[PDB]
Amino acid sequence: KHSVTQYLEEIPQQVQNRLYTSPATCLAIYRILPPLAKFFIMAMVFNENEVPLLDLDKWVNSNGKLQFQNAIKSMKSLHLLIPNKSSGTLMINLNPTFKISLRNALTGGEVQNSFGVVVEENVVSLDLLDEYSANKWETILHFMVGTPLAKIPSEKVLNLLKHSKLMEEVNSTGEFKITNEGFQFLLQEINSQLWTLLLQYLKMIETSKMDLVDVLHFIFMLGALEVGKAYKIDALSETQRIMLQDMRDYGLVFQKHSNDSIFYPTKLALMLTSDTKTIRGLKNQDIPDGSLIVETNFKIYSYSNSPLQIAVLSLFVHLKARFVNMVLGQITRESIRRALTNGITADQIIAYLETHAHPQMRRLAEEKLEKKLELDPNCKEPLQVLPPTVVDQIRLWQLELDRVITYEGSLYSDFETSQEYNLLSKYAQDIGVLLWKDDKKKKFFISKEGNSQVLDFAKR
Amino acid sequence: PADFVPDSVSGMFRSHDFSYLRLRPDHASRPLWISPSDGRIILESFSPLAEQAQDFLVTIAEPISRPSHIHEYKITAYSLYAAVSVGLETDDIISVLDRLSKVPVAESIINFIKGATISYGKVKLVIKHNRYFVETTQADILQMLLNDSVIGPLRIDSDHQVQPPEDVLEREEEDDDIDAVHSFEIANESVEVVKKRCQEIDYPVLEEYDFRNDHRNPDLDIDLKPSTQIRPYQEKSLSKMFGNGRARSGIIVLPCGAGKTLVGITAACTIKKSVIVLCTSSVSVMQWRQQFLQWCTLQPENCAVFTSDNKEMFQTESGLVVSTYSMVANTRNRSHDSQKVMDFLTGREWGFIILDEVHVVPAAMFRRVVSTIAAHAKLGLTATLVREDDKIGDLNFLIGPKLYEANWMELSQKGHIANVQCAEVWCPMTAEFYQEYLRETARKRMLLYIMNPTKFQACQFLIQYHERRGDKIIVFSDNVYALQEYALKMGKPFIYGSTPQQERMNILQNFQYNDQINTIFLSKVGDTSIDLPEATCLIQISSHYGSRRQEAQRLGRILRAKRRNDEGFNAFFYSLVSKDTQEMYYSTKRQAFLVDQGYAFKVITHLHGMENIPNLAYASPRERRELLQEVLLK
Repeated sequence: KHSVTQYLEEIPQQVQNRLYTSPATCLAIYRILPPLAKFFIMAMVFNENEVPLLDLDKWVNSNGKLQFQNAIKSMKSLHLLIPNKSSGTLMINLNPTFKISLRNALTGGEVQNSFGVVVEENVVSLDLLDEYSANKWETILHFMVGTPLAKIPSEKVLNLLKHSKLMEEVNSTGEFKITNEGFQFLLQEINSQLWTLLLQYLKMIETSKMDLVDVLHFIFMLGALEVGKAYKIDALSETQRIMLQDMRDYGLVFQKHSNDSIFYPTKLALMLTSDTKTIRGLKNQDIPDGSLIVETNFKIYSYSNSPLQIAVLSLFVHLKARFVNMVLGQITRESIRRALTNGITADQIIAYLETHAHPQMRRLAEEKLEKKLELDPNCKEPLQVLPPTVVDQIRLWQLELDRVITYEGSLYSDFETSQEYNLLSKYAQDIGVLLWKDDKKKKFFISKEGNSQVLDFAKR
Repeated sequence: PADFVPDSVSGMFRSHDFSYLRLRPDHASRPLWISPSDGRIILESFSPLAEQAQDFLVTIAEPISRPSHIHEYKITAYSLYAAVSVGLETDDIISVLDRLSKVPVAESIINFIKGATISYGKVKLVIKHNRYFVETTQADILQMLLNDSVIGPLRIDSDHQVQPPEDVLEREEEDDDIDAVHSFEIANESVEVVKKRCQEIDYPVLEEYDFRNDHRNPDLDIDLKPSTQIRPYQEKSLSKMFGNGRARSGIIVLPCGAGKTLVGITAACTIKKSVIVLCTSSVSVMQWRQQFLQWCTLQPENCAVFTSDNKEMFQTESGLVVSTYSMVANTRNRSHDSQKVMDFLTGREWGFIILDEVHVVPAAMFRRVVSTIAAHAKLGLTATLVREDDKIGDLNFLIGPKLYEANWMELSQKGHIANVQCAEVWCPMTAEFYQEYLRETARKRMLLYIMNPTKFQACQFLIQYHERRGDKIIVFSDNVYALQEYALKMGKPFIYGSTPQQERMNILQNFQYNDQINTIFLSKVGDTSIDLPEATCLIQISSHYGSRRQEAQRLGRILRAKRRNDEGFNAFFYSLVSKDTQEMYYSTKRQAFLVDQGYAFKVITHLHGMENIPNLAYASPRERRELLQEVLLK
């Protein structure tokens, strides 16, 4: 995933408060704010009385401020607030647009997306207009992600795949292969594939007729309220309607027929915003219709399969033959190595197996999890969860394909006295924020979280 | 030929389609998934009779896949003979399997299942007045018995007689099926042709062995005592061969060195006739009889160990004998004494022959000796599923239908060798191994990566860990000089090349009886063959060890029974292999081999505190190169 919350924090403050003006947008971004901030956002949304940070420090319980630290840092990063140092404290006040935007949306307001949806004869039911969108999304999956047939009606989807890095193949020739961007995008269960590719559509068409805030407000508009009658045609600005019409043609929006109609309630936008059940020429079988293969015997036993689903699997397992229910493939060190040569590190497949292709791994893991939460203090013997042997197989193979291990962080200095280095190191062991420490050199390469909290005490 | 391919049809009948493959009608309402195309029975967790399908499928087929949730099946052509003997119905096997397994019963799968349940391993052979007759147990066998060229054409019109059935039994069909049915007595010429006509029409027959009805063979001097040990895999090999009433002849592949002959000797006791034991080689005859057969109630002085170099009493024994194929008929005919046994084996009507690892000796001599010897029944106690003795005459149909298979997963998990933790040690590389890999690629390098000091130190972790755990550590190294150099550093008694035998068993005396000395370094002198020791941690250093069929035998041999269950992993295996060296291919063959054998597999590359273990000699990269040049002498 491109981590749009870390990309949306790079955009300047004027366009961030541009987004907060719509109560529908304020509610939509509210669902993605961290839960501790969610409590803080609703708290400061209701009473707009300026309070020093010390009182807010009294409200909460003991340790757990790591959510608080990241929340306020996120709040400043995307500038949903403005820190005002009045009395030497933090007189945290919510951004005027963001503070006012949630007032209507929480109290049944007229958010441009929320009230812009038109109630009418919703001929597009739950299965209406979503199967085409899933197929259009399925087509763009075969073209962008790389599948046997690229039947995606979104030509702009294919073009965004080449220049925008949506497809890891020959962009100039019109192909969509699997590459570093494609492996990272396809590694994401739902959000990573949706967020990464959507950024190219916004980033590419973002200056001329794009309407950065206008296209975003329309995208937040679709999730702000159900379009219903005159939704896709109506709830779409100059960039939104072109984006919605492009989405209607490209599968981004579940519009009606003729490229100009009411917004049919497709499940693609619901999948992006609510992040809920991804299950959708008129047969829509789910949820356990899709599935994958994993085994301790290093052999894949597939009984349920899907057209595009096996295409992803065969990119990291040898594909020999397709049967009525079985697809030939034997998972070994060699099997993962197929994508490992292409530079795709075997990191996102580990999360892939336990998140997707698991609908056929349900019973296999049903003997894995074993409800090891309440009995974890009682019994300390795992029943192979999460799979370590396949992890041992992949880590040994992935290490071979790299032979070098690289760590990320930031080097620090100014450890003049030995006491300060030791005191943070010991607490770092409690939180696991230090990769490695040494009093002799007084330098280590980690992130700013250890640095930030120590200065927070120093500053406050 | 007297053998038919039908005893070894395994390895085929595993292929299906998707558009060609029909979707299983029982998939909508069926617990398992038994697809005839792949030959599998994928028994899910929702099966009302999941155990029954495995019992019905296990008796008739071989489950190739052993997943926790869903299983798989492998091709087994001989399973028709075993499936017929178990009792699975021809229609019954398909009807239950088709309904239970989701994959619909295909015509080829149903026809074979219908054939396997009844036609496979359900032949008819009649016998009257305690003899062999031209008939069968059922009406079809009666038509079959008369319809045989030797059974029917070589038969007398008399239904049965006391003298002919007792004496004559187109020769005495003691490999016939259940008697006491409609038939007519037969001539006494050509059981060779009789077993030739059975295999050509491919009719696996549920043979019997009526020793009590054979007046030509007197009751021999056999000391009938079953006081020998009985083991979970031994009784059913007896029970399935014995069945109900009379016994029979067949193939029962057994673990070598795990009392393989024990079923035969006990089976020899029941039949009370002329029985001979054939071993792999002459040196094994004395070594194996000395290693376990003393506790056995068989008679060492009567069971003349035929060697052809040391002379015993022959053509004079009133009871059983023990010998080898090499003694029987091979280039290993040290003198005319062996040929004198062969001549006597014709004049004497020998009814049972026990085979020990036939696969080493080519089968061409097996057919030559049988015709002249005029044997009644045999017993091939082989070990390997795949063999070079799959010639036109299959030893299965040459002897009889198989009863029990060498289910190694049963004996390596039930307490003897339970919790098989196979490992392959990838010792960290260095310059000289990479320097030696590039400069020369000949097999002379085979010992130039074996000499790894980290390998010895990787062994030394197993030396200290297992002695602390009270386990047993076994090292396998075909070389001598470098192997001797190994364990002097740790200063303990150790097996080595051309060791004095009394000392090595004295080393074994401290090995499995005492706990302070627990590391034994078996050389190529171990096989074949010596006393395969009790195995708790087996270390293999040589990884070429041609051929792969020897590897299956060696893997089964040294990894032997261990009557100890303190640790959760009471049977370790380690393959100390230098990485970025020549043994990449050879070790990776083992890695696939152990998992295909069914044993649980792991990789041990990170010992607990590798650089802090004692005896850090030659640890530095400079010192390792010096030994590599010393190993150039070997």
